Amino acid sequence: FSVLKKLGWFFKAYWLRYTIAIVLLLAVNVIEMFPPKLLGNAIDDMKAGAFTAEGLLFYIGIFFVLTAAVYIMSYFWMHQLFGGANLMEKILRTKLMGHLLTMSPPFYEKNRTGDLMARGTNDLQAVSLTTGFGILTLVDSTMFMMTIFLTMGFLISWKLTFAAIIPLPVMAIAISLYGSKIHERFTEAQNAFGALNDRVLESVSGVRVIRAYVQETNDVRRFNEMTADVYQKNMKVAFIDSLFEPTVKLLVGASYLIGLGYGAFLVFRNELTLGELVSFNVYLGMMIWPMFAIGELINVMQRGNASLDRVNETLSYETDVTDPKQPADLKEPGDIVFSHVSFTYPSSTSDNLQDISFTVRKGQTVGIAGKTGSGKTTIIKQLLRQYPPGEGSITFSGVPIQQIPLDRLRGWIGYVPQDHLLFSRTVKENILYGKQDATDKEVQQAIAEAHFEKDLHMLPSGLETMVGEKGVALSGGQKQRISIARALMANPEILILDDSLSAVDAKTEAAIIKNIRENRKGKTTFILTHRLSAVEHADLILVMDGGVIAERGTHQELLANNGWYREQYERQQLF
Amino acid sequence: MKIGKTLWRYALLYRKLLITAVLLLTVAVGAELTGPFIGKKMIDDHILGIEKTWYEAAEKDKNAVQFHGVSYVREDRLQEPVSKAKEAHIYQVGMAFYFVDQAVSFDGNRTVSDGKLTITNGDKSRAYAAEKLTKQELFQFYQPEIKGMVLLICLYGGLLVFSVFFQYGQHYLLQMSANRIIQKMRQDVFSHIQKMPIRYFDNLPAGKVVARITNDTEAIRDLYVTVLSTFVTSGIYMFGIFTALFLLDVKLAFVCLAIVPIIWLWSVIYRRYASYYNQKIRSINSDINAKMNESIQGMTIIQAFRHQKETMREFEELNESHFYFQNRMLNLNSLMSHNLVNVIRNLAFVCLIWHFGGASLNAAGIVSIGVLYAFVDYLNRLFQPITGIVNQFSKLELARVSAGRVFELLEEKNTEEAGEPAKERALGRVEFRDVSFAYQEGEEVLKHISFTAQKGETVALVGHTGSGKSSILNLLFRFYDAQKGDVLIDGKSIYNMSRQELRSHMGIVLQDPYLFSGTIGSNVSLDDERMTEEEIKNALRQVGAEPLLKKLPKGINEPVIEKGSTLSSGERQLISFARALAFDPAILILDEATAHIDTETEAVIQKALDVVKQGRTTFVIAHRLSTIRNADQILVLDKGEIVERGNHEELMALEGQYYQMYELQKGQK
Ligand SMILES: CCCCCCCC/C=C\CCCCCCCC(=O)O[C@@H](COC(=O)CCCCCCCCCCCCCCC)COP(=O)([O-])OCC[N+](C)(C)C
Ligand SMILES: CCCCCCCC/C=C\CCCCCCCC(=O)O[C@@H](COC(=O)CCCCCCCCCCCCCCC)COP(=O)([O-])OCC[N+](C)(C)C
Ligand SMILES: CCOc1ccc(-c2nc3ccc(-c4nc5ccc(N6CCN(C)CC6)cc5[nH]4)cc3[nH]2)cc1
Ligand SMILES: Nc1ncnc2c1ncn2[C@@H]1O[C@H](COP(=O)(O)OP(=O)(O)OP(=O)(O)O)[C@@H](O)[C@H]1O
Ligand SMILES: [Mg+2]
Ligand SMILES: [Mg+2]
Repeated sequence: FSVLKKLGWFFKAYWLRYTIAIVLLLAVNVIEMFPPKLLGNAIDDMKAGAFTAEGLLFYIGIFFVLTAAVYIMSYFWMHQLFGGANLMEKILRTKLMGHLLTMSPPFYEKNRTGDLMARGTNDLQAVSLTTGFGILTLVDSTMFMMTIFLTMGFLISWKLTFAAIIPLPVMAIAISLYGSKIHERFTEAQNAFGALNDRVLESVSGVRVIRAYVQETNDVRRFNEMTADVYQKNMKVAFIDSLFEPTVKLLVGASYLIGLGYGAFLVFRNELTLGELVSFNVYLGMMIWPMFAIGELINVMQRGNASLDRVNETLSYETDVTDPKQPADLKEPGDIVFSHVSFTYPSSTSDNLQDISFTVRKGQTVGIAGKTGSGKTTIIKQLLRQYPPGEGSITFSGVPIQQIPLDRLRGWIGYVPQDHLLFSRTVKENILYGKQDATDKEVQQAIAEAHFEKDLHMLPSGLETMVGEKGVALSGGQKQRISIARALMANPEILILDDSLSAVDAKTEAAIIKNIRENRKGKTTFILTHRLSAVEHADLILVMDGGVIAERGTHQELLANNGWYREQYERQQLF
Repeated sequence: MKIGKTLWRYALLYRKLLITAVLLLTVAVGAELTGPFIGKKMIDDHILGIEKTWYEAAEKDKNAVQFHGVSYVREDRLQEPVSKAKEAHIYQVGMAFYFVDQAVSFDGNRTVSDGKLTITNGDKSRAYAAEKLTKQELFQFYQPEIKGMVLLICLYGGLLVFSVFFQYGQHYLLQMSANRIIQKMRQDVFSHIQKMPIRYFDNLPAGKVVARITNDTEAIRDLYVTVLSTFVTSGIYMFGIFTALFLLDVKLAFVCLAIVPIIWLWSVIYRRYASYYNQKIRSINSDINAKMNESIQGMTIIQAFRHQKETMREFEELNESHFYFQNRMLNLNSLMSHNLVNVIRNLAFVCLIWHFGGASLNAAGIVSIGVLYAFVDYLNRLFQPITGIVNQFSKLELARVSAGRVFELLEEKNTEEAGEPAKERALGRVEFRDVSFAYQEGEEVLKHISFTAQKGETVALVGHTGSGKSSILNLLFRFYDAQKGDVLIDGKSIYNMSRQELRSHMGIVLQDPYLFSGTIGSNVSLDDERMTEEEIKNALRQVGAEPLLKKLPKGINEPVIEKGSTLSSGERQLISFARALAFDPAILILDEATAHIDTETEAVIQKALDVVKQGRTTFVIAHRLSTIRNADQILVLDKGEIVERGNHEELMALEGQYYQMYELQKGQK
């Protein structure tokens, strides 16, 4: 099977468990075959009055021992087989999460966050049944079928056994075709689960927008359409799933008629003994169950093949940014010099950065300004290594950025995103992301360097205030100051303030800027702002116009160069 | 019982499909059960039927077979004389048939004839005679049986072929009904979630609500397909077995009925445990989803601050708990499964042996052994159905737990009613009267808010971070109800109007823009109202987004990824601003709209606003005092209280917080 060939990696790791399970299963088969013969012997001995007192105390004891043995060994092999299915879920979930944690935005642009969740909570459930109930049914039905085939071939006859088997190949081909189609149908249906998850997420993450504009009616209708689409793709699987039972029943009933007819003909020609045919009919009656078992098996295996295929598709996404195999032993970054950097985003077609070249010397504070959609944050992202490296080069003290392990580089850089990102924890927990093993005094210092003590006094529980999901239980400026404290906690070599003063009033903005000027003295800083009062201290100011540095220099020359910088300066201060 | 009495209602809704499925299932089960009995009839009447008495009759009996010049007739194919001549039995010792033409016999005991068939049953073994029938005479004897089989096998073939459709129809209808019920459940849950207040969403992870809709509804399907099918099939099988048992015995089928209580008791013992674990499992599942959504949406920060190890450790705890509780269900599914029913079967055999073993001392049962073969066969057939249903308890309990988790959400008492959009455009008279608000009990975030906005004016809200301006916006939109005071649109209080009408009176630009999936035009238009492309383009040009369009190939048709990840924050803000301006709202509310937008585009936006702000009330919450420099009245908030108000000249003429903030914003030069 494709699913088993794909799970061979796990089956090899866990071989003793399944070996024990199979051995116990075969043993249980035999130890269950015995009770029928024992009871038959007991009843036969009860006929002529030969059943004595010893017979009772022997039959009762042997039946009790048989019951206890079957119970214990069955418990054990069901523990081993099914117990190995849960390990499927655990291992696959761990692998999936560990893969997601090392994935860059380019991966997340293509893969929706609703689809991924369905790939770790539902696909695993589909795949789990393959190694548990799937393996049990396979081996159990195979042993039962082989026992029926062998007993009919040695006890009764061979011609009859080869007679009531002709239907079986046709059943095999039919079930194989149905499984092949059900694989595609179930792959299509499973994706409709990710779409439903995404639809539910969007209607929840953006509830405020929907309710403010009164789009509830147009939101319920879209969800109803999505549910109808999901239902349609489920029926396309039902139309094939329902064919597994009728086919098996028909092609076993044909076997029954063939066997009975051939047996009657052989009896008429005097090849049978008239007691062989009754036993043969009894044996034929048993054949039905393994066929239903194999049909259910083929149905289940394909249900897990599609989900495993999706999980493997997720897990086979090579990293966009690769940690160097032979890194550089650089300890601290001295000079960040861009040289003819040309970078275009994956989904774009126009060069977002075009021939960028500037130098940031150790300790210098660099400001980047420009109209909306110019490329300011693209440089910061070039430093952060979120997307595959573009052209040109970015050398950290003469060593290209590529030949530096991501852990060290990330430790160097303290990032403040332009879009606030917070988790559902206490304020202190969020602030400690920069330095988990940090004393309360360090947190207090970081807070006081972001002009946030007054808010802490104002807040209900102070540092122990649970911020709602995404921080919805805080003001925008409070989120910004929490992010600034997070960045400043680690005391990063390079501090990236990407529009970190946007919802911070004017007094709070002045205070934070003064603190930064007195905190990053002699350290590297990238300040991105639309207000030009936060870049007055910068040694190098870069004006970005459509992916190209239109102007450069400090405040004085940019003022003396007229153009965009002087225009904005005059419109922002002389007002 | 909410869980039991509710799943019935959903089944009752689609009662036509389910009733048809049950009828098809019953017919298919009846046909399948009958089949083997047709086979048994064929056997016992056509291939084993050359064993009963062959009365010695003459010709002209409508059926007769020549044998050594004398034609005999079978017992049943014979007409109705009484004891015509004698009984000429047939017996098949070894593998060949031997004719008994001498006289009658008794209960047979096969023994080699050697010309004299010895029937050693008791003592009467006369060794009558024997004559091998060769092969041609046997075929002559069997020809009418050939006719019978050929006319009876086709009956089995017909019953088989005409019963193929019923199985497919039953299964397809069951699955269709299950899918329809899941669809209805999801739609109802989504409607209710649309009917819940914002407090519910603010302190609940988005992954815990998606789980209750999608994850917790997939697990209820099995309750209607596999469980129902298996229960119906087993019920029919056991009814057949029991009615069969009662006919051939009494006081021995009554004891067999003791199986019915035991299973019930078994279920009661299983449920009590399978419940507790299942709940936990389900709960943990939700958490995992949350952890998969919280982490994915914030992966950039997790990687930037090297929090991967802790996040994986945080995730691994939930995975380990889920795995542990699944293992705890392994023990229950192992103790109460096929095993226990096989334990009872052996116990039943032991009880039968002990009871009849104590009766075989006097050989009582052997004389009455006519009720032993049938009883043992029926007892063995009894446990095949039972093993079918006991395996359905796990699915039943999982479905019950999932249904309960869905219904506890569907039955939430807290809920806000709904109305219809506004019928008449509002003049634009917005008034706050003595409004006091507190997000958390005992903590007033706004204290005695009082002001009035007239049509054609521009009320600007200013203050330090955390003052409570966005709280004023929340109260105006009735996301959060006030606690003391009133809010009036025109002269009507906003609490006597439907929320949909109030929110239709105004269009807002939220502090943090949100972009839905689809094209930019979709976000600007939200797929409602009159989405004329020219109007959308006009709004985009008004907001100053024109460059963004000429930097994109398809313009307003450019696809927008989830959350607009491929758009700069300023571009997202411009798109949201255009969305707000495209509805031509009576009251326009801006909540720090120009926060990530440069000064050039900000000036363009202000120019666009001024042109059509002579007949539209506007609320501006801005930390950039330049945009509200020329406003009808500015209000300064401090700790949730309005301390200063008036025109800009009035505010500057009295110094104060606004004066200080404006001077700081103004060039220190
Ligand atoms: C007749 C046939 C049965 C004969 C039984 C003989 C006695 C045996 C008794 C006891 C021996 C116990 C040995 C302990 C070993 C523990 C460690 C271990 O290997 O565990 C393994 C499980 O292994 C088991 O748990 C085996 C269970 C055997 C059950 C036997 C039932 C017999 C009942 C008889 C009833 C008679 C009633 C009589 C009348 C009252 C761990 O699994 P694994 O595969 O390692 O998984 C991880 C793999 N990895 C490490 C690579 C990651
Ligand atoms: C429901 C009435 C009461 C309620 C009324 C009020 C509600 C009315 C609402 C909705 C009702 C919708 C119809 C459902 C009712 C069943 C009939 C039917 O047409 O449905 C389907 C099932 O039908 C069957 O299964 C019937 C038996 C024939 C089966 C033929 C294929 C398998 C044959 C055995 C081969 C075995 C192998 C043999 C060996 C190789 C018909 O099939 P389909 O493909 O789903 O139909 C296509 C249409 N579709 C594209 C839109 C999906
Ligand atoms: C001579 C004319 O009379 C005959 C009398 C009896 C038999 C006969 N031969 C048999 C051989 C196998 C079985 C059988 N009994 C079993 C019980 C349980 C299991 N399983 C499957 C389910 N899992 C959970 C446990 C193991 C398979 C089993 N296989 C019974 C049998 N009955 C044949 C002809
Ligand atoms: N992931 C992305 N894929 C493709 N294009 C992108 C992506 N992110 C941004 N862009 C586009 O690239 C251009 C530059 O965006 P960038 O975010 O670098 O601008 P910015 O100067 O930081 O903007 P703002 O002032 O709004 O913060 C814009 O057209 C933006 O839409
Ligand atoms: Mg930016
Ligand atoms: Mg706010």
